Amino acid sequence: AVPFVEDWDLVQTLGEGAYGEVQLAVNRVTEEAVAVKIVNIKKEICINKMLNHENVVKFYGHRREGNIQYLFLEYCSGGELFDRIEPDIGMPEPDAQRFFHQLMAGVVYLHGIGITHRDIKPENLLLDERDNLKISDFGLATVFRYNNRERLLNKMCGTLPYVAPELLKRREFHAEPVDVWSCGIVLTAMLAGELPWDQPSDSCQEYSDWKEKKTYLNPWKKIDSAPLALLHKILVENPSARITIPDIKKDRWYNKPLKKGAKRPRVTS
Ligand SMILES: O=C(CN1CCN(c2ccnc(Nc3ncc(-c4cccnc4)s3)c2)CC1)N1CCOCC1
Repeated sequence: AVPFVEDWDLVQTLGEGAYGEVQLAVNRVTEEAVAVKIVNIKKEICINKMLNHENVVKFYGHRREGNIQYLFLEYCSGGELFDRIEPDIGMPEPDAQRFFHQLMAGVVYLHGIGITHRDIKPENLLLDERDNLKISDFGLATVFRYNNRERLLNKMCGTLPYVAPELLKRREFHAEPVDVWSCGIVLTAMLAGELPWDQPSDSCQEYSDWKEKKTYLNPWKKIDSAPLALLHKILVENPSARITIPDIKKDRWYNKPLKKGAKRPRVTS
């Protein structure tokens, strides 16, 4: 229709991953911003075409140019959740709760359509212009439910400090408690500004201390009793005993009023 509307200028590097790079693209005509992932890949596109939710990075389409694959994705101007976490501090509890609510909304959605992300961490949770959280990077994602039949997972996927202990100890495991666990590690990072362990193994002193309930130690001593009680339900070694998302939604801290709405303009007299 309108000339030049299909032209995008690649203006800045957003990250240089394993596959390739992510560029910020700006439309020559409209100045609309999109993230272009320049490159597992066939599955990532297939999974992305299934996604439509306010807390999931939108997929606009893809184009193949010989050996190069281009994925046009929602640009999140707020960057990574990772950058909002102050090292050894975390962030204000109300901000962490709001991001946690948004993360649960995204995960409920994905699980509802039978998709597991398998690599939830603050580097993959992006923020838009209004600080709304969006789950990104479906490179490691997979279908765990098809035709209402659950498929047990067996592939070692994810990032060690975020990974659930059953991935390291069992041949097969249910997909959903694995994503719930990584969400608990994200919550810990938001509230304490540190990861509790290198990996959830009995060989990890920090992991053993957590199972022994030594909450007078870091990162736990920095976390208020209400969010810490939720973490005691999420970070449970037995995935069958671990809290499910419907129950996280019933948690006392999850439902605690803490955060005021966005700073809206106001005047007096
Ligand atoms: O402007 C900023 C923050 N910046 C830091 C860089 N920002 C970044 C960095 C990386 N990525 C993004 N945005 C993205 N949107 C979609 C992305 C994406 C990537 C892979 C897959 N699917 C989607 S990445 C945004 C944009 C915001 N600063 C002020 C405070 O000091 C640090 C710099």
